[PDB]
Amino acid sequence: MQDAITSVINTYDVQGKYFDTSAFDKLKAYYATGELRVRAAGTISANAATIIKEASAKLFSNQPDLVRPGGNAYTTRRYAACVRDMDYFLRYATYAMLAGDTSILDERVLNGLKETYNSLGVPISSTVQGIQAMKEVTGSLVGSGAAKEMGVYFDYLSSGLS
Amino acid sequence: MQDAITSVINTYDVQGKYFDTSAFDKLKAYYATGELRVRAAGTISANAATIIKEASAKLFSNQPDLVRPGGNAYTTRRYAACVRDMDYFLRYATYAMLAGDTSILDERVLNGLKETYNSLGVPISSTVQGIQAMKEVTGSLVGSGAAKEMGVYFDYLSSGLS
Amino acid sequence: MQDAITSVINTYDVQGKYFDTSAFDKLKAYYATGELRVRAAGTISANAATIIKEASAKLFSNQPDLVRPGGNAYTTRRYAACVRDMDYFLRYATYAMLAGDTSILDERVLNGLKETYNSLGVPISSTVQGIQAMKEVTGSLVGSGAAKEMGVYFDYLSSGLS
Amino acid sequence: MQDAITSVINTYDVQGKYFDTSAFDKLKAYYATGELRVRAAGTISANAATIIKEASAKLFSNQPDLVRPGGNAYTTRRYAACVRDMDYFLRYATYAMLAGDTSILDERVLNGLKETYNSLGVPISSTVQGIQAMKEVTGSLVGSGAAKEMGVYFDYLSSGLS
Amino acid sequence: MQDAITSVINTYDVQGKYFDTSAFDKLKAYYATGELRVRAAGTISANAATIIKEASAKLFSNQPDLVRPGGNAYTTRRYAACVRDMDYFLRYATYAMLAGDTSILDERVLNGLKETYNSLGVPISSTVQGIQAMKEVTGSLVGSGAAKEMGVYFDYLSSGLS
Amino acid sequence: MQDAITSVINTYDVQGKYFDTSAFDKLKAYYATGELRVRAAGTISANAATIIKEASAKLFSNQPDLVRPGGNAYTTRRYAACVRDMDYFLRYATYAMLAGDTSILDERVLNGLKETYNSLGVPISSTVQGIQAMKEVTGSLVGSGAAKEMGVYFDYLSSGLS
Amino acid sequence: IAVYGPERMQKSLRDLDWFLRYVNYSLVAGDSNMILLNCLGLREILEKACSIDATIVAVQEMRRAATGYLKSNDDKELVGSYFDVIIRSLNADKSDTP
Amino acid sequence: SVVTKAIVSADAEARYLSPGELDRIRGFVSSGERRLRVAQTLTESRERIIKQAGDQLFQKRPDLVSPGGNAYGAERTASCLRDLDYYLRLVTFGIVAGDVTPIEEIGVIGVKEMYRNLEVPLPGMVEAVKAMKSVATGLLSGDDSAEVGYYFDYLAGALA
Amino acid sequence: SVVTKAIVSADAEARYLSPGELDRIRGFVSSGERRLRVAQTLTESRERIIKQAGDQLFQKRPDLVSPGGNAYGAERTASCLRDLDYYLRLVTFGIVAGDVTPIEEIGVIGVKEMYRNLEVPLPGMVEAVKAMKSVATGLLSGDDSAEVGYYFDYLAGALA
Amino acid sequence: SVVTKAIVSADAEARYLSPGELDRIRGFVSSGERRLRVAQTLTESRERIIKQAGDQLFQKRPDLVSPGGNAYGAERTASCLRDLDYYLRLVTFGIVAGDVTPIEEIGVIGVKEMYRNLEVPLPGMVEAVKAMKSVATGLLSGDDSAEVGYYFDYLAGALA
Amino acid sequence: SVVTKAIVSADAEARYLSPGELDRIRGFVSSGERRLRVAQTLTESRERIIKQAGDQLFQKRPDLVSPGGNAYGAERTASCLRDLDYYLRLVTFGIVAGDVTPIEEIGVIGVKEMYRNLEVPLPGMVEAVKAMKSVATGLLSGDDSAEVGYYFDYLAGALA
Ligand SMILES: CCC1=C(C)/C(=C/C2=NC(=C\c3[nH]c(/C=C4\NC(=O)[C@H](C)[C@H]4CC)c(C)c3CCC(=O)O)/C(CCC(=O)O)=C2C)NC1=O
Ligand SMILES: CCC1=C(C)/C(=C/C2=NC(=C\c3[nH]c(/C=C4\NC(=O)[C@H](C)[C@H]4CC)c(C)c3CCC(=O)O)/C(CCC(=O)O)=C2C)NC1=O
Ligand SMILES: CCC1=C(C)/C(=C/C2=NC(=C\c3[nH]c(/C=C4\NC(=O)[C@H](C)[C@H]4CC)c(C)c3CCC(=O)O)/C(CCC(=O)O)=C2C)NC1=O
Ligand SMILES: CCC1=C(C)/C(=C/C2=NC(=C\c3[nH]c(/C=C4\NC(=O)[C@H](C)[C@H]4CC)c(C)c3CCC(=O)O)/C(CCC(=O)O)=C2C)NC1=O
Ligand SMILES: CCC1=C(C)/C(=C/C2=NC(=C\c3[nH]c(/C=C4\NC(=O)[C@H](C)[C@H]4CC)c(C)c3CCC(=O)O)/C(CCC(=O)O)=C2C)NC1=O
Ligand SMILES: CCC1=C(C)/C(=C/C2=NC(=C\c3[nH]c(/C=C4\NC(=O)[C@H](C)[C@H]4CC)c(C)c3CCC(=O)O)/C(CCC(=O)O)=C2C)NC1=O
Ligand SMILES: CCC1=C(C)/C(=C/C2=NC(=C\c3[nH]c(/C=C4\NC(=O)[C@H](C)[C@H]4CC)c(C)c3CCC(=O)O)/C(CCC(=O)O)=C2C)NC1=O
Repeated sequence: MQDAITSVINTYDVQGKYFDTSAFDKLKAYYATGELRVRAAGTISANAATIIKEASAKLFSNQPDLVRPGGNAYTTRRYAACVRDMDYFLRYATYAMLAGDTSILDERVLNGLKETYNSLGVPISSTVQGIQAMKEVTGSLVGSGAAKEMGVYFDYLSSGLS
Repeated sequence: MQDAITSVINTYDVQGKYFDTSAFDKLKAYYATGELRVRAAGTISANAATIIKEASAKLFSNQPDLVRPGGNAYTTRRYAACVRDMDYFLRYATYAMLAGDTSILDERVLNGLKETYNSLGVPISSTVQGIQAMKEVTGSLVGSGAAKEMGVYFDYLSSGLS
Repeated sequence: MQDAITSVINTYDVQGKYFDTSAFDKLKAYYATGELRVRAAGTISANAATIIKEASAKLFSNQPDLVRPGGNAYTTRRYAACVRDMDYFLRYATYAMLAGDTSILDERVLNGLKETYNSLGVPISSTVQGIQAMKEVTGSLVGSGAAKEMGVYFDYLSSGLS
Repeated sequence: MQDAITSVINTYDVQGKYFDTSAFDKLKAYYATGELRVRAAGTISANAATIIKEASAKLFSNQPDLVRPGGNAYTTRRYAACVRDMDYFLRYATYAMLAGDTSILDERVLNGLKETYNSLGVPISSTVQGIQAMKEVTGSLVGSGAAKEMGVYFDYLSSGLS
Repeated sequence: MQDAITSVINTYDVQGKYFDTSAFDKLKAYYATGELRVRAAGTISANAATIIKEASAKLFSNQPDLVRPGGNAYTTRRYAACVRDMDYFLRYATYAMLAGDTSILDERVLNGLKETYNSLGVPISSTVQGIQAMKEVTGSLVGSGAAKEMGVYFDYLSSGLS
Repeated sequence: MQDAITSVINTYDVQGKYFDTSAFDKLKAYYATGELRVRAAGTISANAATIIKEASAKLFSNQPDLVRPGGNAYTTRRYAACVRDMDYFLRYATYAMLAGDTSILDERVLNGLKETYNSLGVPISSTVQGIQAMKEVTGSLVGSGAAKEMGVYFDYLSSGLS
Repeated sequence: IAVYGPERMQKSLRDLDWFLRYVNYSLVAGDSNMILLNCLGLREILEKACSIDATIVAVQEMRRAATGYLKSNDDKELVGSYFDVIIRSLNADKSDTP
Repeated sequence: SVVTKAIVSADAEARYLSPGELDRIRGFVSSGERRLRVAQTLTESRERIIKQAGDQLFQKRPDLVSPGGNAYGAERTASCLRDLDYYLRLVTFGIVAGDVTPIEEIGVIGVKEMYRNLEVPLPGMVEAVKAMKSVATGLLSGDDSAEVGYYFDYLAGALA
Repeated sequence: SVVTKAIVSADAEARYLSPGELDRIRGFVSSGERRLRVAQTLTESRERIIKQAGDQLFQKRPDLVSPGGNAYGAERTASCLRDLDYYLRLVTFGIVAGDVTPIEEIGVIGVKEMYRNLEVPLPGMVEAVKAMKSVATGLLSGDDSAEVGYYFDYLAGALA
Repeated sequence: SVVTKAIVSADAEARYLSPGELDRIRGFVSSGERRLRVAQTLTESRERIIKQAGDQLFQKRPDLVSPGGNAYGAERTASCLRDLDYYLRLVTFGIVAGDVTPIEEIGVIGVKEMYRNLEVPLPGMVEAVKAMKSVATGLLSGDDSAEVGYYFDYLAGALA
Repeated sequence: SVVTKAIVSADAEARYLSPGELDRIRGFVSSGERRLRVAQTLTESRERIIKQAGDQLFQKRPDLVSPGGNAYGAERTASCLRDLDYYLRLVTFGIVAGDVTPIEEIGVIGVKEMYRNLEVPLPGMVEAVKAMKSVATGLLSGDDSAEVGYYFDYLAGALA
């Protein structure tokens, strides 16, 4: 759970050195992208309900068998669990986008999730497809400049689950 | 708690005597009334939300002050707390009707409630009026006999708050 | 019942200290505002009946259900008790303003008032509205500075009741 | 706890009113003093140890019986508890000054303090003397206006204990 | 009230039995102790004002905060109230001692005293100290045998307050 | 809590002076009984169950109505609670004997005992009789020299209840 | 004495009496815990208006004196420990109080 | 009783009674007449059941009334029979209640501590409860005997 | 409030305010003038905003004022518009406060329970607050419209 | 105070303050500054008054410090002079208040029982207060001393 | 940092960033350039700050470099100056982060018991960091000086 600022602080503290000019430039980049990051996070917080709506609808449209009996989501319990998983994934992707670093995904999302799904038998392919469904839509609402930023975090979640 | 059978068992245990004709008559009276009690309990369980809705609408129509600024039920939280109190009153009146005794209303509702409302500033007269409204609404749904029986416990709650 | 002078006397007595410069500063401030207080108190005393008439008219115009049948101010005795209560609030706000302290309000007015109204069934929000009605009526008669001064005591009564 | 903004919001919420000119006047007045309040709070945070030390010195000089046998400062343990209480009072006076309202002083400090001290045997008058010593120390370090402002809250604490 | 003889009478009345050997043994014990009780009662009646004087002096010497400004006993009014309470305690402890039962202490003194003191702000610890002071003062006057008898009633008052 | 040593140390520490002749006399008296009191405590610790058995037998033989229907000890649960209370009294009397002080009895038994026994309806006189019965049984078990020391604290408990 | 002042001198004398009195109290009680706890924070109280080295020398001097009167090895070592707790606490508070 | 158990189970969950629970109370109050008849039969025959249970116990366990025994003597034997009377009354209470709750509240909680403080052997209690089971189930019909036997079984398990 | 939030955050771990907390309070009191200007504009225009928002809500969702709807009738339409007035007042409160704390403590805690007790459809409330956001941000300038939209949008998400 | 007394008198009759109380309050607040100066005069020179009054008291009643008297000893004499300090402070409180309410509340209610418990002779207190009055009227100039004397007079009448 | 604390606070309630939290992050990212200026100026002149920081520390507390002191010796004085360098670097890290959480995570949590193992006097640490604050605030302008000195005062309070 570290942002870009804390990331450079740690990478410079571990070696015991003071900040360099390159460090200041890398800080400048994040300070410049901060406003668009905040705007994207605000739009995402605005529309999170809608992206959940459409993500669940599209996931259960392209794969029919989940909602039908015998499916990985066949129950109101399992349906709520799946939509809650999308909600948490999207909120944490927004968190990572604000922080500008993927450490939060490791330390609160991928921390024990992968082997939890392995023991539960959750299909990794369906989860990854849900993540593409979420990001391809969220990119439209957040704009292309914020879309490319959300893309790396959603892809990181996919690769972690994959 | 204590119910009608338990009440008779207790009153014959304190005096150390075995069951006699009078005790068997009281037990038989409760056993006969049990079927009507169960029907009433199911009816109230199915219609509890509607009873609370109608009783609350009646109370807040008669006394709009309680939900206007400065009233005790003026916020979403204080209003929700009020309807929660009404829900608890209805559920415990149902419990006492099904048990046949008012012990649970004493130990589990009314023991300490009036001092709680004096500390909180809750108008206890308005609360008793709401309980009476609940009695009126419940009687119509339960029919004449169950209405008399449940009115017994509603009046017990109202007099206990006094 | 303590005014500003008595409050300073007490804060110096409990310490066992004699008066020093700071106490003289506080008492000089009170003596400075005393003329404003006396003029406002005399104006309110001369126009008390008019203030009560105007404020009662405004309140019963904004909430006509009070004086209609089924309202808490519907009978000659209840209307009389309502205007009597407004006379209490005005008179004691005048006392508190002249003393410069709100002790008389915790001390002779608001102690147990919520319980008394809740037992009587008196509407609390409507009474707060009437106290405001008196505040706006009195401010016009007393002028800007005296209105700013009396507003703290009227708002004290309103907040204590609410 | 509440600050000046929240106090105005509550006093207009109980009345069911939007902000009028007087409310915006009060909010503007609070916002005017914000930078002064932040500066004073930062200064007192910088100098808290100095203030506690010199105020404790003044108190134990003017109250020698506290540290002698039989006094309620007579051990290192009991002395350390005293100076921790002094730190409490300074910290909460700083909080109240930054908020601009005495609500935190009544809620988190003054409520139940006399009963706690009576149970422990702590002398309330000597505690008030220590608080006045705090005021005398803090005024010089914070300057004239900040001294007036922070002395308001020290006086509130003293009067609450007295 | 109730004393030892009335205590035996009442227990045998509730049990509905004539006196047995145990009852006569209890009565003989009371008759044995009665002459000592009368001597101690006369002694305390003679020296009531004295006993109060040394006990109050000892308490205010051990806890000088009470009489100093900001102390609960600091006023002519509050000091006189303290002395009056101590006189009540001594007189009713003498009544209990002469009776041989502590029922009068429960009814006349202890039933309501804690709540009275908690509402008034009286320190209960200091009051227990005052009772202990009266105990050790009166023990030297009544004599060791009577001191043992009076100590149980002073301990009863101290435990009732604590 | 306290013991005899802590009481002496605090008595001479609040004054600020070294141990005088009376201090050494009290310490010698406390130390002289120490081995006898430890032997008594060991005998009671090894044989608490017996003491409870004969003490309860004597109490319930003297007052049969306790263990018959309508008696406070008529139930297996209430009988068990009775003998458990007897075990509390024995164990805390042993603690107090070893401590040489009654502070543990005030702190951990008498504080809340009257409220408990009055709320539960337990007869206080019968509890005093049970404590007396434990007194005779313990005195018979541990010898007269330790019997007096233990009877001091049993009498303290008895006078605390009555 | 002259530069130290009368009030600080009274404090120093009563503090030496204090150390001796709690040594007596700890010996009676059977635990040096009161000394340890009352000394685990005393140094920072003392430093500004007192000399910690002077205090350590004084406590060593009382240790030597009290060891003198005992004329028994176990008593000497016991009282020496009850003074070593003072010395050890003062030395332990070289940094701030715990 | 059954109603009390259902109501407290629902109360501790902050919910109304489920239809299964209401079916429980329905079935319980349906069988009320049979339970009342069984309790009446046991109550009318109390004095004979006590004596036959005492005789069976003492014949099976002569030690208790043997010299040095716990029930040895007239008063101790009377106290034994009085305890048997208590437990028969408790069994009737549990029958009318439809569960062992009266037996558990009045007679089971703290029974082992009680009889330990009374140096009363627990195996003797279990044998007495078995004897009274036999005597009481002898009177009833097969279906009623099967119902009463389980209350006696709960009592025997509690005493053991 | 921002100040209250900072103070409670400092008080949680028993310390004076950190430099970051003082910095956020400094930023909050630096923005007081625009906050008062925005709240003054919204209060000045409360009637216009409520009128236009009610019109747009009732046109977009005619079924609310259609027979069988929740807002059907003059009195129920008046209550509907009174709720919008409530939430506009709360939004101004949260604007002067610097955060959504007054909005949440007055009109968000228990709002779902309250509107279920009233048969008030939650999507209708979401649409109403969205329309009221549109109308309100219409009047205000570009920079201020976003920060008012944050409050309205929080309230919309809270109702949703 | 004068204001508190007028308010209490008005409340007892359930009426607003008439012109009489109002203009007496106006006079009281007009003269507050000179009352403050008079209080400053006695406050600055309090120790002189206490020492002179103690000397005069012991001259008039040497038996107080004589063996067997209540003021015998340095500590008891210090307590005597401390009581005189208390009453001087109360008199200054009365001067600033314009009424004898602080004097009465802090030092007159229960003074008989308190000095009876301490066994203090009330007449000796009377000469002590008279000596204090003589000294204070000595320091004050003209009409000022007049009102100060009144307070002392009241205190004397309160203690006798 | 400010962003990290805001994200943590939002995650605590399982919610999105509040309008106030979005605003505080916006204010942080808006003024990040000035924080970079301050950190660069502090870093460029690090060796001076350290050298005269040691200078005033050793002149104000000669006992530390006096025999028997904690800092006696070339190696121990070098470690003294290296600790000062550590803390200056931590202050710059805090300037960049916008808050004191780097100081917390690196050099504050457990500093007391660490310097207890080191015998290091905490008043000496306080004096050293105060000298560092004086020098660094001297090099920077007052507008910078206030916020730069807040971090140093934070560190001094932590060590004290
Ligand atoms: C905050 C980071 C985090 C998350 C989000 C998380 C999700 C999570 N999902 C779970 C079950 C589940 N998870 C899912 C969702 C899966 N099944 C399909 O729908 C999809 C392919 C896929 C959605 C991504 C479902 C349907 C269940 C319940 C089905 C079952 O019982 O196996 C569980 C087991 C415990 C429980 O449900 O109470 C967890 C912990 N764990 C974490 O530490
Ligand atoms: C603020 C109002 C107030 C007053 C006035 C007051 C009087 C007062 N007088 C006291 C004792 C005393 N007061 C006196 C004064 C007497 N000496 C001579 O006899 C004279 C006749 C007379 C004075 C002119 C003396 C000698 C004592 C000591 C008595 C003793 O130690 O037993 C004490 C006890 C002090 C303590 O226990 O530490 C009080 C509280 N208390 C109050 O709260
Ligand atoms: C060490 C401090 C301490 C004490 C003193 C104490 C007493 C105590 N006894 C209790 C019950 C009881 N106590 C008794 C006592 C007996 N009744 C008979 O008549 C006899 C006269 C008498 C003893 C000889 C009885 C019968 C009950 C059961 C009351 C009930 O459950 O209604 C209870 C209620 C909790 C429970 O039932 O376990 C307490 C707290 N508990 C403590 O933690
Ligand atoms: C037995 C356990 C114990 C001790 C000894 C103790 C000492 C102690 N001495 C104090 C004051 C003082 N103490 C001293 C110095 C003395 N201090 C001694 O260790 C030296 C021998 C000597 C000087 C060489 C001085 C000068 C003061 C005045 C206040 C100050 O130092 O700031 C204080 C602060 C309270 C006050 O100002 O009166 C304490 C707690 N506390 C305890 O609980
Ligand atoms: C309703 C719940 C309840 C029960 C059950 C109960 C039992 C009970 N049995 C008792 C004595 C006794 N109980 C027995 C019975 C034993 N003798 C043999 O060993 C057998 C193993 C066993 C019977 C089958 C005997 C012999 C005594 C007399 C012993 C004595 O003198 O203490 C006593 C002592 C007081 C008395 O005799 O009246 C109690 C309280 N009390 C209750 O409140
Ligand atoms: C300050 C916080 C607060 C709020 C928000 C609040 C709302 C509120 N709305 C109410 C009724 C109502 N509320 C509405 C509004 C809804 N109707 C349509 O569906 C729309 C979607 C929607 C409006 C946009 C309507 C139509 C009623 C009338 C219902 C009735 O009286 O039967 C009531 C009951 C009033 C009464 O006793 O008659 C409350 C308390 N109360 C509060 O204390
Ligand atoms: C970034 C977090 C961090 C800090 C702060 C830190 C401090 C630190 N300082 C040390 C040595 C030291 N540090 C000092 C300096 C102190 N003593 C003087 O009196 C001054 C008052 C004061 C400096 C102003 C001294 C004298 C030593 C030598 C102590 C020894 O070697 O035993 C050591 C021992 C290990 C070593 O020297 O390599 C540590 C761990 N270490 C860390 O990882």
